[PDB]
Amino acid sequence: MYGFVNHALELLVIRNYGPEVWEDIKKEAQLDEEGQFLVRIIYDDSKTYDLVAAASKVLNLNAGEILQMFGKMFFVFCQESGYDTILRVLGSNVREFLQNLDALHDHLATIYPGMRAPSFRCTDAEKGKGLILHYYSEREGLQDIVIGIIKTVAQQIHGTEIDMKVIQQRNEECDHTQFLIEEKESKEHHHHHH
Ligand SMILES: O=C(O)CCCCN(CCc1ccccc1OCc1ccc(CCc2ccccc2)cc1)Cc1ccc(C(=O)O)cc1
Repeated sequence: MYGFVNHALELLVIRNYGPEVWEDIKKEAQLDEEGQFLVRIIYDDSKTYDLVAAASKVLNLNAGEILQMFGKMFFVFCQESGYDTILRVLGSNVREFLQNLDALHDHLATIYPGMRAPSFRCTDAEKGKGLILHYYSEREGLQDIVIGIIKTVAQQIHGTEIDMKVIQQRNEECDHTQFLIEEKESKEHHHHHH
């Protein structure tokens, strides 16, 4: 886990709960000696999962909850910072966001060096209302992060209600985690009333 999102995780606890609560969890995650949280440090993914596991005790909010509220915070925080860059990159909307993921992979890497491995595909399961996001990554439980970001930019920006559910989990049986995105444009396009 690169220090950017790792520091954003720290940020989540400090802001929404409190700095006092943060240091309590920091004790439990056995990360009392590690408070750098810088982008080039690259914290072990294990330390991130164990961190949220500790937060699941103190906050009582389970990993899935923390990861989703992380995505929510991440979006609103960036826009709150007043960075107009979020309005330019990723088209500032769900559709562009999804397909521009690999775009920031290269574009933002030129500014912040560091190996970023993107392996993902988006093919609908013969329905349209079911984009199968083929997510190839070892952090299978980091799925809720995607959920918390994508749904937020969808209905809040584009006004389109979409839901992403994990239909396949990376394990020994399957090297890939698959998501299904059910987009409801019938909420907007099917308003033939006046
Ligand atoms: O496998 C995985 O995790 C994902 C594999 C696909 C690439 N993955 C997309 C995540 C993503 C998925 C869906 C939607 C939006 C997403 O982007 C959210 C996002 C993530 C990170 C930053 C800070 C960037 C930064 C990094 C350093 C300095 C400055 C800026 C910004 C925004 C990016 C990524 C790559 C490697 C690592 C790692 O290795 O930890 C972690 C994440």
